Amino acid sequence: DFTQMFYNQNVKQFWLPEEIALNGDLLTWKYLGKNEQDTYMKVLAGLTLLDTEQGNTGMPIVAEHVDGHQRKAVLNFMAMMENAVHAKSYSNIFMTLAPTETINEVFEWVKQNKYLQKKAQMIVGLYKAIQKDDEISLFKAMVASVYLESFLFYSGFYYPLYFYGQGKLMQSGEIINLILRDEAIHGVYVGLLAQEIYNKQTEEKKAELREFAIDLLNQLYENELEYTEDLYDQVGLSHDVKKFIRYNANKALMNLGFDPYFEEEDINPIVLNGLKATVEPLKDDDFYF
Amino acid sequence: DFTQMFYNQNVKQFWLPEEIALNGDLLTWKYLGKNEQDTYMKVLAGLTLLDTEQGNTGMPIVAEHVDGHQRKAVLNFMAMMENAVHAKSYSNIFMTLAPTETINEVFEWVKQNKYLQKKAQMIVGLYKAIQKDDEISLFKAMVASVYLESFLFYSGFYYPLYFYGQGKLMQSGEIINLILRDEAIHGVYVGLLAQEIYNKQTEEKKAELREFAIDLLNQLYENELEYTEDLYDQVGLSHDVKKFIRYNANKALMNLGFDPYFEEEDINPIVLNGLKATVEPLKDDDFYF
Amino acid sequence: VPKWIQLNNEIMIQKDGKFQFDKDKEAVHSYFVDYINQNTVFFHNLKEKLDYLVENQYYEEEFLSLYSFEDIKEVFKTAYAKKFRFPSFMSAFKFYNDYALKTNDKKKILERYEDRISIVALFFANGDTEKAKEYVNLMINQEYQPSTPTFLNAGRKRRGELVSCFLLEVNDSLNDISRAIDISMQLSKLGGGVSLNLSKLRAKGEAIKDVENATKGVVGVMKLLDNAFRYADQMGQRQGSGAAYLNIFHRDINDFLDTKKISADEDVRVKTLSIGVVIPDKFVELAREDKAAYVFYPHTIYKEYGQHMDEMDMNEMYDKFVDNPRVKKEKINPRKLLEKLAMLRSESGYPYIMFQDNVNKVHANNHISKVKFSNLCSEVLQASQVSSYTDYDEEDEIGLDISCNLGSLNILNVMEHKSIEKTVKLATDSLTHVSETTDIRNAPAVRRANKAMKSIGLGAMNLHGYLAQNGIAYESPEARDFANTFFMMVNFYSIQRSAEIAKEKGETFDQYEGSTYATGEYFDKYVSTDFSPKYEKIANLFEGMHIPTTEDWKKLKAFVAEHGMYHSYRLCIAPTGSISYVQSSTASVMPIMERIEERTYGNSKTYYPMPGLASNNWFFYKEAYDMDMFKVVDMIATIQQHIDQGISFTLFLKDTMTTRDLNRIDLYAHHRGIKTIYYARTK
Amino acid sequence: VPKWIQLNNEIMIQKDGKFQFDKDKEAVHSYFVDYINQNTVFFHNLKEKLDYLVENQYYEEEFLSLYSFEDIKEVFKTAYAKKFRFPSFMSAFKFYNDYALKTNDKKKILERYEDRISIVALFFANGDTEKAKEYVNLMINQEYQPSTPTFLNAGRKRRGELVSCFLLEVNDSLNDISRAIDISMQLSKLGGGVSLNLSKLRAKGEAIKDVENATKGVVGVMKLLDNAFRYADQMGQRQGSGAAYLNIFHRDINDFLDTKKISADEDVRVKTLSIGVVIPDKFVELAREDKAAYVFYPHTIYKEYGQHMDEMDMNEMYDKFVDNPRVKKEKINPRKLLEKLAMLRSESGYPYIMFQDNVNKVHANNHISKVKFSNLCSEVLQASQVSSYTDYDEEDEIGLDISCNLGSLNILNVMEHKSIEKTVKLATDSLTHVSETTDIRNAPAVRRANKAMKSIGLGAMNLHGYLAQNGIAYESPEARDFANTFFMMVNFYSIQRSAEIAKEKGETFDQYEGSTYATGEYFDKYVSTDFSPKYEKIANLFEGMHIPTTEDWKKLKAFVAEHGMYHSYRLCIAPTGSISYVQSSTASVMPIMERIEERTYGNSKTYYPMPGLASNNWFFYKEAYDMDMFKVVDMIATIQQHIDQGISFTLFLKDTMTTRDLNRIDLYAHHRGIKTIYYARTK
Ligand SMILES: Nc1ncnc2c1ncn2[C@@H]1O[C@H](COP(=O)(O)OP(=O)(O)OP(=O)(O)O)[C@@H](O)[C@H]1O
Ligand SMILES: Nc1ncnc2c1ncn2[C@@H]1O[C@H](COP(=O)(O)OP(=O)(O)OP(=O)(O)O)[C@@H](O)[C@H]1O
Ligand SMILES: Cc1cn([C@H]2C[C@H](O)[C@@H](COP(=O)(O)OP(=O)(O)OP(=O)(O)O)O2)c(=O)[nH]c1=O
Ligand SMILES: [Mg+2]
Ligand SMILES: [Mg+2]
Ligand SMILES: [Mn+2]
Ligand SMILES: [Mn+2]
Ligand SMILES: [Mn+2]
Ligand SMILES: [Mn+2]
Repeated sequence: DFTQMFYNQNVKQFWLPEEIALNGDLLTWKYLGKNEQDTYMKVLAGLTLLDTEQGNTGMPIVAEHVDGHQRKAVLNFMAMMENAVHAKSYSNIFMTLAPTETINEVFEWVKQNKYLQKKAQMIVGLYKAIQKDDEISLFKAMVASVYLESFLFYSGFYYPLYFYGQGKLMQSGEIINLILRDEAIHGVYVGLLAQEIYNKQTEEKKAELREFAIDLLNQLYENELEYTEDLYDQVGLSHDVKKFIRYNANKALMNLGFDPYFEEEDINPIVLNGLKATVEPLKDDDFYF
Repeated sequence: DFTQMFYNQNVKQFWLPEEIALNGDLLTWKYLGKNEQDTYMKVLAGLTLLDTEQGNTGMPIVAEHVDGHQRKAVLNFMAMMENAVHAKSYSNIFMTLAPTETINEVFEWVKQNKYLQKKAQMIVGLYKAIQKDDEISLFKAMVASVYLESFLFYSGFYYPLYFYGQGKLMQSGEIINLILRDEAIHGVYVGLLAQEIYNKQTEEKKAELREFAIDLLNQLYENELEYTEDLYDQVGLSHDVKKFIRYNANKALMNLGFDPYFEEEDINPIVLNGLKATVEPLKDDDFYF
Repeated sequence: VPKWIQLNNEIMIQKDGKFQFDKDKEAVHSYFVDYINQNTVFFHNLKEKLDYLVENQYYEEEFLSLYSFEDIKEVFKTAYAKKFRFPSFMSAFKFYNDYALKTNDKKKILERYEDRISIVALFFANGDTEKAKEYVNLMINQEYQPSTPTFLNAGRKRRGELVSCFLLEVNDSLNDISRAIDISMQLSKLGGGVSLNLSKLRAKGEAIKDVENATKGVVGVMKLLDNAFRYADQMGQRQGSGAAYLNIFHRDINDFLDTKKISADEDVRVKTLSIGVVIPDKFVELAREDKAAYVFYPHTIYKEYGQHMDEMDMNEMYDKFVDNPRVKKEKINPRKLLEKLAMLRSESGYPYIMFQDNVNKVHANNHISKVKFSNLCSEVLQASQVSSYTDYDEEDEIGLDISCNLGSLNILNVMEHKSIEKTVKLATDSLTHVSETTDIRNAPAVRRANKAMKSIGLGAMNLHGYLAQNGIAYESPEARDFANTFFMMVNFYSIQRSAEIAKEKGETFDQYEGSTYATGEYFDKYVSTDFSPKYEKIANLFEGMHIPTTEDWKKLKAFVAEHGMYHSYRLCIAPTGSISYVQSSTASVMPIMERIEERTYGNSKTYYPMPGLASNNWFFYKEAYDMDMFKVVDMIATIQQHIDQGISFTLFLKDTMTTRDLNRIDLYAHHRGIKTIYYARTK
Repeated sequence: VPKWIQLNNEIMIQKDGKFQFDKDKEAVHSYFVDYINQNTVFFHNLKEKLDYLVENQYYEEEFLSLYSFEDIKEVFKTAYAKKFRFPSFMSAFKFYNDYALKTNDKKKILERYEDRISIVALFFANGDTEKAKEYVNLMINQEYQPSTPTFLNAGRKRRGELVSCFLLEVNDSLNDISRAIDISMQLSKLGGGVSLNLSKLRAKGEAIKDVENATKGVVGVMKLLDNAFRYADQMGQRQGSGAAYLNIFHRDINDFLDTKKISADEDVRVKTLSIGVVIPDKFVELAREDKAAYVFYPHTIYKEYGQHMDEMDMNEMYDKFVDNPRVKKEKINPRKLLEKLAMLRSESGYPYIMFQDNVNKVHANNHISKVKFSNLCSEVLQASQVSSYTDYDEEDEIGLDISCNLGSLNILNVMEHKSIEKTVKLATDSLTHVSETTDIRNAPAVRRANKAMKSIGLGAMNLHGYLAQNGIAYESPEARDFANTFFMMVNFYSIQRSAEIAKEKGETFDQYEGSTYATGEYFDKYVSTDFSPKYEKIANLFEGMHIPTTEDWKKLKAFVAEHGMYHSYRLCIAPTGSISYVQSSTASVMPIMERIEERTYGNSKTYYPMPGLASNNWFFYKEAYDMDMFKVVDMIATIQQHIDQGISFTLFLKDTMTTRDLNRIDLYAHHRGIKTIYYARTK
């Protein structure tokens, strides 16, 4: 009942980072403190890693196991967006704002950062555990994917949105909003596929799947807290970001058909403010007036 | 040396089925004989069936085994074009020209057809034989992929190009020309990835891989001749189609860095009208002799 | 954020459900109280200012030496006696950021508006103090505005040329191609936009010295020209702008067009080279009848007939080309080509469309040459003769390369002063002076055609502004009636001034005797059709001004017959990009794109309402995209019937309309007599 | 597959563990008894053949009209009396595919090897039947080989130019840049490789008339030249090849080098224009001492001193440039620049390296000008004066643009015939004729330099072939002794022929009086040092030939002082790429890349063994990559001491060695007096 409308929405949202000129951010970037620039680079690098694995591994593997040519076409399109559009856009931002050595250093930093490695290990592990014709292993990977789309990106998204909302780094911010718009629909779509599998189960099996989903969320959440503190303490924003990730965790649960897990909190209003032509042939009557 | 350049060319060639209005083809379709309509339907179904294998297996399997983030992104983009763009385009052409019952029957026929099946299963067999961390099996699959993209499609492309060059079925011919333009670049790109593997091999292993490629080409070519007579004798075109197959076989070989196999021939003019050393610092005393 | 910028951004803040337009005026005051006066260099007297500007190589000594200091002081006093005030912040900002003379360190302002106007007037008058005062009164009343080159550079030693529209003919040879590249580089160095005709160049796959499949076509020449224009970019100030025009019957027309496709490869696409397509009536007839057309190889036609394909009338030559076995041609579908043109214009606004027969059925100088191509802005339409640039130590055959002189009447200011005649004649005199003072030593055909043709372009602007401030819709028949009458008077007084200059100097433009002015054919529609307003409102608008009748046109025809005409071309309506801001006017005769435009300068936002915009005339200031393009075509054709050259005519399309709608607009423009179509801007 | 193809592939099929080299001979027989004799066009007699080739615009009738038909028949009979046989299949294949004249449709062969040699000899002799027979005997014995342009195009109506390489000096102006682009396109149209010195062009960020940071630097001119060479690509047959040379002290030297980096962006990357770097001894001295160097802005130096940076000696003016505050400069690390050069040469084989001081310490025409750059093959090293191309309607100051005619001695055939003197003199006469009949109407500086300098290039081929076929290791001291003696003989007889031509014509080259030939300095090392072979084997190799001694050199010095020299430059050793196949010779004086080379033609593969390769001389045909590059440098320096121009010295590197090894080889070449380094080809 939904794939065709997701297909149409995904293809109509198609974009490339080159559509957005980035040289306009040069001055507001220059004006940020060293702490702010450091957090910003690292935040986008963490996002780049997530999209790299979502594009290389997550979306293609889910596409392989989901039945139906149209469902596969949507998932293939989403996979392309992850690595050919999203992951690449971050390099466009880096290449504009930062010198090569700072770019090299931040990519070295992703390799050695323990929270980023842990979250990649956990998510990719679940993707690679999918067994052919085994719907339960597939469900588990789809939960992991929804948590990546709708929860894990958000510790990263906070900062570009926080600046966009203050009228700073608005070109980079425009790219990020386009990425976020895509991930929101990706999280909903994968969520609907996960619910399909969940709804086939006995009540006993469902109870176990909820346990899996909640245990996984808590484990990812605890790691994300440490990651958030590590990045944001130097810019004074860790508590604010934590509220934001809890907000988005609830959205991820909802995408999976589950009740919200965290209590509602006031999000920084700045971040809330941060949020070819058709062809006809020529008729013989068009030549006369 | 080449992936970013191909990335650029691929993404700038992006297109969607909806851009070409198909209904005006009915004004020339109605004037074709039964044999012409039959051949066109059968050719179209042949292309559709082969392209589906490439979207579901060929491109995603190669993307899975190739190392490199940027290569995986380009390959993902190509897989997307197969599943999201090409497959929808072929379906659109069919739905415009034939009623539902006729489409189902043509696909039943082509699905049972000996020559279409022989080539489809030969290609799929090589994709299924790729082994993790075995570059020889990957190379063999890449050869199969290049043969599909740059050679096997062309016994089929001939007919839409033949009409397109005569002013018949111009809307579907425009679509086919866009598809063909994508397959050409797909073949060239996968060809470069195969040459990379080939160049890492010993001289004996190279000679063995050359023998594999020529032997495979021979098997496919002999089946193409039979496929060609089976479809094109009823419309009197087989002689010219055979010249077009050999010409495209030579292009496929050149994509794989191999010499042409067949003598140069002229093509039907109607179809033509349609168509790092180790950096070591100077240590001083290198300036004295 | 500066105070004037806050006062300007306060416009969008709505009070009582209305935009605070008047706040803009306050912004101007702030922009002068806080910034302009603080950073304006002041001198004890004008003598010290002139000495400092001349000595520091800001001004030229020659034009100031023609007057005594008393006369220069009187001209400056006449300029300052108006007490001119910029009505909007953007007018003053654009003048003092683009046109006001600044020190070498670009931190102080040496020229005010009155100073620049006085200097331009003194340059125009060439030693006549009374004429200089007349020019000062013309420009300080803002009735006439010299183009950006003339306004910015007149009287300045560190300057480019006063002409920025150049049309080059490229002959089918390597020597001619290299000379065209050199001339394009030299003219871009001078700051001018260069348009090159590539129709004479032989297509791809033609023979060079009887070796087959050797020519690279016009696309390689376009790549060379694009590199030349990228290299010559006004000493790294503005991006080098060039245009290439190809006839639609040239075989390369597809590859030509393929240079603007997004999917085109790096060796095919040209990025800084605009493209225009010349469409003869034969192509439109072939597309209309759905007959398959033929694109011809120019060199085969040249070998068979001894003349270039674009040098003969395709209407009478097309059948002979098709039936000639020695002429090589390729089959195309003209309707498919039209759809490709519409699709390309939707994607990028390219190519410019030149309706060759629409231009040449009213061209007065067809004896010299038929208009084969247009300029970078697609409004200059003049006769051009190709040059034969031979090898070294061999005499070149210098032809005619078009370079017209731009200047725009402010229709609102001209008509509220009831001074159509005086403004047109003074603008014609200033354009004649600038054309006579232009001497380009690296473009031989441009210089020869400037000396011979003496062609100028007198444009108009603030048409939509004037109509909206007078309660007239741009698409209304009353607006077209006003445009007809106003531009007929402009043409009448331009012809009268040209004939008066010819009588005074005793000379006409070269080959005038063969022109339709000499034979009196040009005045036919003027001696038989009365162009007085048909609506009472327009007649009341023209009250206080004598409207030339058929008898007046007969007298003008007799005067031209007796005395000749000094200018081969007089009127062309340029886009008028940035000078419309300084004059507080709407750009060209185009309808406004937005009622209030939002711009980003530095890290600050600014808001420019259209001139005279208020609550009462908010509805009359209809945006161009919301307008019916057929009625815009009708208005542009009404104006074009009184303009000897073309009008920069940009199409304004919505994203909803398809390529069929674009093609319909193009075909209605061709039907209505539109000479050129500039751009297809999609909202 | 063809029978001759199978016979040629039978070489690699080993019999009794040995290659079947003799099978190659069989292949040639097949190639003639199955393809060449069937595809040749035979006439009843020579008269019908000559008439058919003349009326069908294959041959120029002027050079044939200087002889009676009896004389032409005698020349052709002399050519065919030798019964020349191609010893290898690839020799005949290369001649009949690249140099034999074919019909318009290229379906038949009109010219045999003897026919081509006879036509070239008749063109060379210019009406002298005995001289034509001498040229026929010289070429049919394969003692001398005219360059590919001369051999392929002599006496042909559809010919290009006989000059292979052209060197242009580009002055620092837009007019000069545009003229350089035009001349480059004209000379690439003529088929010649064009080299341009960009060292006079001011760097990026320089002022164009008081507006600073305006110039695009040499990279913009590089892009323009790259597009020009892409457009002018010999009518699409051979890709247009250009070379850009920049002094290492130019500020743009890094950006220059960045044009060849494999990671360069499209707006900087240049792909059809070879790059060369001119390194004065000052740069090597700074790198050796590890003192930070300074690259300079040419325009500031020109403003301060009135001369271009490359117009004067950097070894004496570098400190003045550095200490001058009015000269703008940037700090660089010379060792880092050397490492960048080595890395670039490892990655792509670029840039060419020209050791300016090594060229100019023995340059005989420093009075005319110092050698500031080389050609596309980095072997032409001649004085050049930049031209002042002014505005249109202004006279241009025409300078000297280098251009020389190439011709190679076959060392094996010359020494086998014991005819060093006769071959050298006849080759000098042929090159003088080629220079005299060369007239380029679109390159004025090239024409003036050809008329004044009268420079020719007499190269040599089959050095390694002769050494390996005589049991001498190319790296051995005996090989260097042979090269010393042979090239001293070549220089002696070339100087003697030049002086004899000057005596017989009563004219020398322009400004000869200031040259070291006139002052006698050039002969210093020849009148004090004996260059007779130091080894008995080499002396036996030179038996039957009078090796010039110090007394003969003194007599030649007196003869030159009395009569002068006709040629400013006489000897230059070109790479001799494809014409070495026809002569059955190893390419140039370089060592062989491989013993048997596998080349793919069409869908077939062919194996070419090195000339004379066999079991007994297999290890004497040592591959270049396996050789010590230091001993190859020693050989090239030994040859270079007797060559007035440069030698195309390709470095042959292994993949294992680092950029430090490449830098060491370059520094040893500079130490040993190597003038230029051509390529860094890595195995
Ligand atoms: N809107 C404006 N356009 C142009 N110049 C302005 C404008 N507003 C102020 N100025 C400049 O600032 C000066 C101060 O003008 P203000 O409005 O204070 O009163 P004023 O009576 O015109 O003053 P003044 O004694 O300078 O003539 C003007 O003379 C003029 O040079
Ligand atoms: N290696 C070769 N190089 C050049 N021409 C050759 C070669 N081999 C054969 N030919 C040509 O083909 C002809 C075939 O004759 P072939 O060499 O077999 O000997 P032939 O008939 O006894 O006569 P002859 O050797 O005296 O010419 C030759 O006369 C010559 O014109
Ligand atoms: C016109 C122009 C010149 N240049 C550079 C290249 C030339 O080597 C250099 C000289 O240009 P010139 O043609 O000599 O300019 P000019 O004579 O007007 O200025 P000047 O008096 O200082 O000589 O300027 C550019 O880089 N881009 C350009 O657009
Ligand atoms: Mg010509
Ligand atoms: Mg200059
Ligand atoms: Mn993503
Ligand atoms: Mn996603
Ligand atoms: Mn496909
Ligand atoms: Mn494909």
